[PDB]
Amino acid sequence: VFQSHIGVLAFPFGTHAAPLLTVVQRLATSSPHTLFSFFNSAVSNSTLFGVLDSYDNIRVYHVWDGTPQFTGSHFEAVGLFLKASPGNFDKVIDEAEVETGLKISCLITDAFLWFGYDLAEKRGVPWLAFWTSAQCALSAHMYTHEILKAVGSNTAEEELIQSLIPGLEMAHLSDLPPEIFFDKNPNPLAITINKMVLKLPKSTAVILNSFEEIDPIITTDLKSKFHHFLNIGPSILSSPTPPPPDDKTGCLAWLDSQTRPKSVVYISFGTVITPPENELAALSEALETCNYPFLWSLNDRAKKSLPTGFLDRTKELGMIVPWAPQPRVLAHRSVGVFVTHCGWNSILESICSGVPLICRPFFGSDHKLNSRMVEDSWKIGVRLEGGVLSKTATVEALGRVMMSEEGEIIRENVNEMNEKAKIAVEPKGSSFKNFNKLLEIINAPQ
Ligand SMILES: O=c1ccn([C@@H]2O[C@H](COP(=O)(O)OP(=O)(O)O[C@H]3O[C@H](CO)[C@@H](O)[C@H](O)[C@H]3O)[C@@H](O)[C@H]2O)c(=O)[nH]1
Repeated sequence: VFQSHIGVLAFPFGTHAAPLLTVVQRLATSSPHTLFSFFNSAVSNSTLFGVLDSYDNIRVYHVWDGTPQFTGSHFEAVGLFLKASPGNFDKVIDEAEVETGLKISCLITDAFLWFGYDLAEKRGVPWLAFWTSAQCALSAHMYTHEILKAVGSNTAEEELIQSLIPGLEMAHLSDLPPEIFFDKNPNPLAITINKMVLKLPKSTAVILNSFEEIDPIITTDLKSKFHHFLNIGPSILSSPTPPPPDDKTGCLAWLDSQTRPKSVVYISFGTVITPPENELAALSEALETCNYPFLWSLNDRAKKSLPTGFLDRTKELGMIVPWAPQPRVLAHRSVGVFVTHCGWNSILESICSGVPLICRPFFGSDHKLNSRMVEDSWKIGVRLEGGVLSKTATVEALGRVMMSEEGEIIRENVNEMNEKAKIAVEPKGSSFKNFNKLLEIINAPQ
């Protein structure tokens, strides 16, 4: 017998849908008189959907992704999806209400889906926005109007941000998400993100898979901008997953064979980016030179293009796989450092295991800002000389993290940040309390 019905609208691209589903599952676990309907593309849903994931109170729906009836590009697909919005979702929300017999009482959406505000307003329900990155990235976007008003789109560098954005004084204009400055015939995603900024102050709550204590001053600032600003993470600590009885990748058996704690260099650039094959070569040379053991998530093509005899010579030193069980890898006692593209989920996984970072961010999104925070605010890792994996830059970064006095300070900082994350999700912790507040908002008087 359900009393409340929460509609949840995902953004079906990048690493957006999974973190939102995780929050839905956490809320569903605690909300047995509340029904949750999750709306996403059929293609995304087929990647996301065992005993702990079969909820009596979660229904899954597909919405039209806007493609004709993929042959075109990821870029193309995102534009068609946004062109079909919000009518694609509106039609399916009706179906969920008819099938369940319960009108929606609340709408949670990815924060990118600005039109969640319009759908919630039309239905006379609260809109809750789930931001899929850290507070620092959200703050950068929220100051878009003030940034553009101060310096325009086309002295400002290292003066404006330190005067304007609480807690981002260490960031440069060139660290900020580039979509802030894309206002000439903006692409559909830039349009969507700038409409998000305009709507978010009319959210009933903004929800983050972060913890307040990673950036107290930014958190306090954003609490002043939003009705409710609710850091509820890290989800991976609040809500662990039982260890799978096996690991078909071989990674964990290989890490178990390592004889030195904190010795292994784990390398991943995410699900999409591959560095250019001359940068992969430079990294391969640094690994052979430094003789740290390594575990590298790299696609089989890129691997086949590494330098002649590198794979044969390093057979007994490193393991290269097309996919790693990354959270399980980072939790392994043998891992000493993570060479990352500075995606938020990767950084947060690293914090949650006390693994320091070597940062190689690529263009777009919040990766460059995250790299700045890692080196100059959080102080849980280092960036590279020239922002590339040159052999000299890579040997230098590995030395700074693995065998310097600066390295010992970085490891105390990442251990302290791990402790703050754990405290946040335990009873009386900031994230624990914020998640109870979120339950009060969604489940209403009861
Ligand atoms: O072999 C691998 C490689 C990656 N991962 C996982 O893949 C995810 C990668 O996510 P993330 O580190 O956040 O990278 P991006 O998806 O590039 O992240 C950017 O884009 C996301 C939306 O697409 C935003 O939510 C992020 O904040 C933003 O930083 C993580 O959970 C990793 O554990 C694996 O499990 N195995």
